[PDB]
Amino acid sequence: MHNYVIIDAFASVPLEGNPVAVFFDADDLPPAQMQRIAREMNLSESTFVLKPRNGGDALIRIFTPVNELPFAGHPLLGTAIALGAHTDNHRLYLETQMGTIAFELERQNGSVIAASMDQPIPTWTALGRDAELLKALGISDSTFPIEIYHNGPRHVFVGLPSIDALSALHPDHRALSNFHDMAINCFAGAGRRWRSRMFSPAYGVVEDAATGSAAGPLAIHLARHGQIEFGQPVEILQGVEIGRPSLMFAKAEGRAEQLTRVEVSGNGVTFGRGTIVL
Amino acid sequence: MHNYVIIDAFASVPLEGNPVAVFFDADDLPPAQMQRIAREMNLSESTFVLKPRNGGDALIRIFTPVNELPFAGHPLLGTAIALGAHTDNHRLYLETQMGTIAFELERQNGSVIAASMDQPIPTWTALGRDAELLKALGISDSTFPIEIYHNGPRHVFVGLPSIDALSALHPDHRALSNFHDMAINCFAGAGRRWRSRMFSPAYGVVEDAATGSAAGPLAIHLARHGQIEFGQPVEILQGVEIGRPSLMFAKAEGRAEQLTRVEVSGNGVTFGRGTIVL
Repeated sequence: MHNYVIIDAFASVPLEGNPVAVFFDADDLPPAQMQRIAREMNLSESTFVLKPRNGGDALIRIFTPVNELPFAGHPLLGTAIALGAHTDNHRLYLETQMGTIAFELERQNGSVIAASMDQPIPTWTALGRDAELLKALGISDSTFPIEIYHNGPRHVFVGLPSIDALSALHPDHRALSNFHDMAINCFAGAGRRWRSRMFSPAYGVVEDAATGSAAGPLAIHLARHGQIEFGQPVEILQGVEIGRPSLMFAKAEGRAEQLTRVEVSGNGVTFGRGTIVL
Repeated sequence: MHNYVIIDAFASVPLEGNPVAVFFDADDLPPAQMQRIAREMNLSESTFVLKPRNGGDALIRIFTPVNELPFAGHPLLGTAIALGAHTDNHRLYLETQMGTIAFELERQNGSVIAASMDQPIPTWTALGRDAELLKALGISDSTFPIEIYHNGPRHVFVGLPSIDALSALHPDHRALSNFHDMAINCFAGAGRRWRSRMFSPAYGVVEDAATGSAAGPLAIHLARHGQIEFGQPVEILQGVEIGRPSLMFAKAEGRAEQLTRVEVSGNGVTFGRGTIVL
């Protein structure tokens, strides 16, 4: 009854990046059933491709094993790459709970290998729990201001003075569980090239492979704090320490006070394909 | 490159019971790759069907997303039901790290709908942390002695005076995380019919749908404590509260001091089928 594909998002090699299951022709599935299927698959998200209701190409609903999400970066990227297999269009308009997200698809010989999305514009403020967070992470201080960004999920950024220092982190995950409804993103790098690790008890992941919705906020954080310019693309490599390398590209256009576009792009690859019995 | 099926073990209806992914013809996969695939699928277990090395029908390796397991009940039951689709034999001998487990397959029109296994004979002793465990569970006392059983995994049993009391449990999962390398199985019932809930921070599950390896130990616990006889089959219904009903049948033959057979059986159903790219 339903076809699905498993896409590793932010990777070009299977078993790298972050998997999402994408279910096609889902209009006959009530959302209670979509939630049960997402629970059954147990991937960080499963998405469901529905007929559009506002002039887009398709309406996408995104579910973790436990709840529906209004926005998620890696699941949406994977969905666009999956759906790109059944269309010839250059651009793909995906309706979500939060509006229609424009995707540019990149192909080779009819195969979609990558896509770029324009993300919701985040907001941000100081976290204001620095000593607590630093203690939990096991370090004394951040490099750049510890700020928390909101674009659906919330992501806090803590900067490390080198990639080695980033890899040496061994956080107190019990201590981190006191930070509700957010993910902790630790980063290090220079110039165009940055490394990240994400930890989130609130979002049910000890350490995440590819935090798509943190990539845009990171490019903003770096530009605001003078490490790159607004409009300069950055490469963010995540998940190396846990053996799930994920490459996210991001760019924040405009200025802090008036952001014009937050672009995030990356590769996607098919890990598997199947059908389910309902 | 590899075919797989998703079997809901201890269920006859898709989305009930406990899913396992079973990968066929896995001899060309090194165990490091099997572990990576199990991580990718993220189901409580994935299993891999290999050529036998000691006169069995097949050698099965069982992986959680994080490690290999020497024995697991629901994954093995699901594997036997999956593999039963590619043989006509009445009995199926599955080699595992811990020896060859004999499965009787039950068919209708060539479809395997159920199977029975003879489990490893458990051992047991008092847990000796009663007040700590009871506090964590949020109740004052158990009905029957709080004993911990070992058959690979470890399972502790805490008895409740009614099914309603079992459903009313709201455990302190942080407090439960102090119980390492075990699962906490709470039960209630009468006669042939029992209800269970399982919680296990050590094994990475907040509440489990079908704890196959606890079913045999529960039948022993009940017979030792005079609620059923040795040799009497019990029906154990798990996972009702979390909307994943799982029906496990168990029987412990012999006597406490000399157990002859610990039989656990149940239904299995295919939820999905697919192929992966490596």
